[PDB]
Amino acid sequence: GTILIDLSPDDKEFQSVEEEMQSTVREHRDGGHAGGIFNRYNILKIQKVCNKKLWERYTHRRKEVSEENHNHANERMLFHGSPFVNAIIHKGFDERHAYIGGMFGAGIYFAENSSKSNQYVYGIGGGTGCPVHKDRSCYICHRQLLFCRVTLGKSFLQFSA
Amino acid sequence: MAHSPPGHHSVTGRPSVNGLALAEYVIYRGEQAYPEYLITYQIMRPE
Ligand SMILES: O=c1[nH]c(-c2ccc(N3CCCCC3)cc2)nc2ccccc12
Ligand SMILES: [Zn+2]
Repeated sequence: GTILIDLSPDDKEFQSVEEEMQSTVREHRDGGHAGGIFNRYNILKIQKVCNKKLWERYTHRRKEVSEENHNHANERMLFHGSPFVNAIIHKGFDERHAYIGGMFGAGIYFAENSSKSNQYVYGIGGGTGCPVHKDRSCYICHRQLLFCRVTLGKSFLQFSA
Repeated sequence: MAHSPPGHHSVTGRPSVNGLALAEYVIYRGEQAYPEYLITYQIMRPE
């Protein structure tokens, strides 16, 4: 039930999503090992993901969380990179999309920095890089990220390196 | 998947060393995220 709607680059919505993508690039402590060496992106397309069942699933849970947290869902817009982005847009997030070995346990991880999520597009640690050239810093191959609406509710604060 | 810490719905990973890093977040229920936008891009080679 998923349809993808292209946003025009003239659309204020395209422009605000592109700005969040570009403005949250940072340098990484791996010198670009996982995600590549870059300061900015060439945005090729931004599509709205429309699925009524997946949206209702989201809003149902959001209401449950809000009601447990003084009517505050603590909703953020956050990036997610994964080799399974095609599966996610069609079937939704679930336990198959969890990072079992993540620093904060087996859950689904999201980043404020788009460049952090970019490190996961080709797998954990960038995997072996792009499928065509096996290059984690490939400047040719098209990459995809998700910019996601995320309900945090009451969030446990972990200070960490 | 693991469970959220008791009394919580997510975990926030606050950076404590790299002053320029932004936060990362973890949810333990797939229903707590909706994939709103699919962004197709290339990384650019610095000049
Ligand atoms: O965007 C992120 N994706 C991922 C990510 C990590 C792992 C995976 N998988 C997908 C299921 C197969 C095993 C590993 C998918 C996404 N981890 C992050 C960690 C910190 C901040 C952001 C991310
Ligand atoms: Zn490539």
